Amino acid sequence: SLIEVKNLSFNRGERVIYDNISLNIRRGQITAIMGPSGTGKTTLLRLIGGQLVPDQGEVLLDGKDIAQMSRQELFAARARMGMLFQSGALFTDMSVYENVAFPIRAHTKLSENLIAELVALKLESVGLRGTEQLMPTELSGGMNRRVALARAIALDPDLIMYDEPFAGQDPIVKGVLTRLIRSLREALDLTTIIVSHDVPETLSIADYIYVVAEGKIQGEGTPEELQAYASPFVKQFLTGSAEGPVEYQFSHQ
Amino acid sequence: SLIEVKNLSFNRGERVIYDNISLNIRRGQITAIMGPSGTGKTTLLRLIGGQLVPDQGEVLLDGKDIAQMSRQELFAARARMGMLFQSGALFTDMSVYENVAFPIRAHTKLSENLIAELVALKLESVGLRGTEQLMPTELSGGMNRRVALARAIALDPDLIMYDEPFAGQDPIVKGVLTRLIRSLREALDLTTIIVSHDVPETLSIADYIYVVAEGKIQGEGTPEELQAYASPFVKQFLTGSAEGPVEYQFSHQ
Amino acid sequence: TIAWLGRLVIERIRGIGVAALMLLQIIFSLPSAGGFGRFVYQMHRVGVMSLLIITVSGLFIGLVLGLQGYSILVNVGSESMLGTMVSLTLLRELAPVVAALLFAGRAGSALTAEIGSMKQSEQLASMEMIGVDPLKQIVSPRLWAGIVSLPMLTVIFAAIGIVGGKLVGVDFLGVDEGSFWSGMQNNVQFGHDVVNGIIKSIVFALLCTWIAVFQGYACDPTPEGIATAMTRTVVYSSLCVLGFDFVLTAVMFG
Amino acid sequence: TIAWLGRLVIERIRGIGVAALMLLQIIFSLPSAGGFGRFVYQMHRVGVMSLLIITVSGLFIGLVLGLQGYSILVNVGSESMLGTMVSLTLLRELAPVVAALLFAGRAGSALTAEIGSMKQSEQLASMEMIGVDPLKQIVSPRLWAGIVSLPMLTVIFAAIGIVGGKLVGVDFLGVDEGSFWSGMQNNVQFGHDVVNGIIKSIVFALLCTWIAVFQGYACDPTPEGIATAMTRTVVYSSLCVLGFDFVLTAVMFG
Amino acid sequence: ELVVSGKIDFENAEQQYQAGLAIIKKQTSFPLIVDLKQLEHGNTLALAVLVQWLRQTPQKSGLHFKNVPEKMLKIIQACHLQEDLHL
Ligand SMILES: Nc1ncnc2c1ncn2[C@@H]1O[C@H](COP(=O)(O)OP(=O)(O)NP(=O)(O)O)[C@@H](O)[C@H]1O
Ligand SMILES: Nc1ncnc2c1ncn2[C@@H]1O[C@H](COP(=O)(O)OP(=O)(O)NP(=O)(O)O)[C@@H](O)[C@H]1O
Repeated sequence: SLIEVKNLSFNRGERVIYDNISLNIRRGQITAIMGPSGTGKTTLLRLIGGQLVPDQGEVLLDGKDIAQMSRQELFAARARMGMLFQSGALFTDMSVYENVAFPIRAHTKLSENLIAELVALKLESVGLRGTEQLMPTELSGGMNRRVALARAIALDPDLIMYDEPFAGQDPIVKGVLTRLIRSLREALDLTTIIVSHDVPETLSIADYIYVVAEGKIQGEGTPEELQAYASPFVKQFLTGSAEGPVEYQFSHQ
Repeated sequence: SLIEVKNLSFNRGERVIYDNISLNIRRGQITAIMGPSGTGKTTLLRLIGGQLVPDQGEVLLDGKDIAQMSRQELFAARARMGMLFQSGALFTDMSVYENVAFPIRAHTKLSENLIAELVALKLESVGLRGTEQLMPTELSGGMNRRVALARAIALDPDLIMYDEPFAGQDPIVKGVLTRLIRSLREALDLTTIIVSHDVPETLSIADYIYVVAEGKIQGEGTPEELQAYASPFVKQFLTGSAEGPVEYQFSHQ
Repeated sequence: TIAWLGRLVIERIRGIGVAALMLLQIIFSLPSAGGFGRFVYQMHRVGVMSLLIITVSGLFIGLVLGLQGYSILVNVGSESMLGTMVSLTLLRELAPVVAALLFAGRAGSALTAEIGSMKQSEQLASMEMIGVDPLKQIVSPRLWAGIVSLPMLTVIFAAIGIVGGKLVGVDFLGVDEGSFWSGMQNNVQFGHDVVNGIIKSIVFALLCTWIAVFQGYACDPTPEGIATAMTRTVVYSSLCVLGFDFVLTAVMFG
Repeated sequence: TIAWLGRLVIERIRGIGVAALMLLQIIFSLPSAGGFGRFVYQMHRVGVMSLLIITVSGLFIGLVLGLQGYSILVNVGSESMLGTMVSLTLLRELAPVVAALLFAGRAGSALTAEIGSMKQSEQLASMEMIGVDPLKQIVSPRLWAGIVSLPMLTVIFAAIGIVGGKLVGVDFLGVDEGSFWSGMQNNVQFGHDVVNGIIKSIVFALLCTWIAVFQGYACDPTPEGIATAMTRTVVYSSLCVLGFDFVLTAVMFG
Repeated sequence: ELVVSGKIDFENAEQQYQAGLAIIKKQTSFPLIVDLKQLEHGNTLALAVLVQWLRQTPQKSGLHFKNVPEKMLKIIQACHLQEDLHL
């Protein structure tokens, strides 16, 4: 799926978060978004996903305007994507079986026997075959997050979004998630979006990167191009360098 | 001064967090601790001679056992430490001026004129001159950390502990915190402790590093030396490789 | 300076408008009967888990009414009056208020906290993309458990209060079982001393639970807000129960 | 299976022992070491901020008692009883209970959340690292501000309630005023019944605030812990007030 | 000329502070030059005292950068308190 985002504008109450963002989410590629903390990275994914109302913006799924879709078109469209949220978004009241199985009931009418087999396959694909029937609250950190991902890929969606996957602190986990993204990207022909922090980990994964700050695109390119055209904002941002366009209060008498 | 911890053992919640830890904190040097999350990093710092009581072992400051020896000395001795706990604490009911001023009142009896001047100097040392009358709750995240640090160095302490300062942030901030540490270790002749998950930053800052996991020290050295002794645990940990002594849960059938 | 109050009032009242709109949607359209088979589960945390508190309070209230009634009524007619006053007090004013407030506390703050977390963790939000409307899946069975549970608890509170009253008023303090029971029958009418207790209970059950759901489902995703929401659900349903209790009793027995 | 309950009971009672120990450590009058400006300030949040809620509640309770008393008294034909009963009901049983439950209640919940937040946030840990014992800064003025505030609010509640009672009982419903004031004097007194109302509120103030402090402060830092603690304070505060109300009223007027 | 020498600690900050104020009360212009190398090192509050002293006569450029101890100038430079105080 190719997703067009044009002239995006969005305010949260009176505050402007975005101001005419223009994105091309390229088919079969990994795209990524980087930027300063708190500049609406998650807001942008929510708008792309159609869960927020854009202000005069245009969002197209395979060329179709989401604002013009009928209830059935929208409902069916939901089965085209899955997302992994920043906290993991697991349901505490259900065991792992239901947490992964759950979205299947939104679109299909299957026998319990086939539902169970899909759950088993999806858990195996991420190394969770042995967690069956345990409550999610009893999982260790790495396992907890892997379950949530299993839900996102449960329906064989075209698009997977990862919201802050590299914010995990454990070097071991960073290793595993990097591998899962690459593994799943190939196995399922996925288009993916990585929205994160700590640059040493998105610059080696994405095929194409946008740098976003203060509601504007600050530059775009492949990792190489961003360095080549690294406007000072971008340059210091990607470098993690001091003495960029960063201010603090100062005057003396 | 030098701090020594020997044969440390500590059991919390019926589980042992630490088992015969032996540390040598070198004077004037940066000592750092790395390891998997959830393994006692905060706890070990607290057991340096804070509010936690070990089951076995000793804590020595200047070679003296702090346990029992004596009340008045210990009260005064406490003036030699400053810390940033996790996210960093600010008191919400106090202005920035008061948060920095606060520890002064624990050990001194000064005129309003001098307490005010010390606050002004300490805020400038971290780039916060002129923000004294704002309530801390109105600060951006980058400033919350800097205010808390100004408090930590308010009394001209000898030991500064940074509890997970690099764990999760903005690359701009990482640049600033790194610089503040470099500036202050020299300006104030400090001994510092950096405890952090983000291995790539720790490796270029510390003079000496301990790798701690599962309650034991699993290797020690300057960063150059740790790279020379590839115990499978330490090697995977310091490289981010997903392969090594870690687990996944599966068995086909 | 002064305009601050102005803004506070304006926004709080806007919020009531929102609450009204939310209530309309949850009650107005609920076609997903297949998933409502679970509300019986939900009831576990509203009704089943609250009997211990309602029962213990009902006993203490009954015993207190017994002792105070008696020390006043020995000068007027305990033989006839313990029966009539214990039963009318519990049926008309206390079961509908004491149970309503204990409930607002124990079930109310717990429920709002739970919705609050569902929102704060972003867990709830993830359902929108799965096509499962959270109002029909998360909110519906919670509001209904509240409606059924409080009225049944209200009756139990009174049942225990009667045991309490008799236990001291008749059995330890020297009064006739005969006139206690007949006195109650002579003055307590099903229509409408028992019935009005139930009507007030339904009104409170809806109002009180409605508020707990509404505040838990808060706008602002800040951790500080959970504690604020919990305090507010207790305060607002508490005043609303007392305000509406006044008007309803004024009509029912005026 | 069964042992689960057993473990729960054992841990809750152990916790009581800890709470008792904490109360002993805090109660010694040690806070004089610092200024008390902090106390005056703290009183703002526990007392002054709650006057609106307790006042509105007192007015509705007064008006309700007025209407219920009247619709019973018209069947005795003895209207002088409005004075005697509005006063005794509020002074002996309702001001000490309604005020205690609305108080903690709101102040109870908010205080629990605030101290607990300071534990979760690491603010308290920092203070010990600095060298200022947190019990003398964070806990002390909160426990005492609660002790002074509730008893004072109890009085206001009753005062509003009596006035509300007269407002309907005498002024809208046609009762000769002289019998109202005389009925109050005949025979409830300032030197006895008012005094017992206050004593009960001192006891309740300690139970409510003591629990609220304990629940916030004394807990290992589990992230879900704040919401649970807030609910727990409301439940324990409430049962303790009713359990003690029974034993005290049983003596004061027995 | 008149130098408040020795160690400025927190405990005696008040008296060292007043001694300097007495020197200022007996004001000169150019302000008297103080040899700060007569002070014990490692005390930031010594600076707080010195700053307040200069600020009692803020209109006067009473700067003596040459007499500043190396440790004192290092904290000044590290903290952006550097000003052209050369003479
Ligand atoms: N209804 C609402 N009213 C007010 N604020 C809201 C509402 N819903 C969500 N929030 C806003 O949601 C925004 C989300 O974007 P953001 O603050 O940048 O977080 P984020 O993307 O996870 N940050 P980061 O992890 O650095 O990328 C916040 O700024 C909140 O104010
Ligand atoms: N006071 C306490 N009493 C009992 N259990 C606690 C207490 N505090 C926290 N917990 C547990 O004890 C440990 C707290 O310290 P610690 O392991 O050092 O955290 P940490 O490693 O810094 N956490 P993190 O920053 O996420 O990696 C964890 O294992 C908690 O589950």
